[PDB]
Amino acid sequence: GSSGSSGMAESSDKLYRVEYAKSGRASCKKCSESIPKDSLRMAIMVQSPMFDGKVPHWYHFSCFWKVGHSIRHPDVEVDGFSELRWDDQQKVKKTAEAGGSGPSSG
Ligand SMILES: [Zn+2]
Repeated sequence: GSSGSSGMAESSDKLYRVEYAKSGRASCKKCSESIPKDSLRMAIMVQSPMFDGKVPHWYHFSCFWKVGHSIRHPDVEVDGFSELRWDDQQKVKKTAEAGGSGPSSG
């Protein structure tokens, strides 16, 4: 029964938000695992039927792509991107273009 503290201002209500995990609590809705701390993870804003509202869905660097969430310009569409370092920025780009980790099985 947390109390909570209001007072959050956001200029860009970006749907996605990528940032280095803060703790190992955030769960994943793709592999049903516990996202590791200090790991590159993404977020998705979806409307929950039970929460009758929008909730931040965290998805592993790959999981996010597994579901099938392609991104053309993750530099503006996806938040944090700009915050991320040069390396990461480029990495995310290479992936986004591919549109998937690689189901290459067998
Ligand atoms: Zn996952």
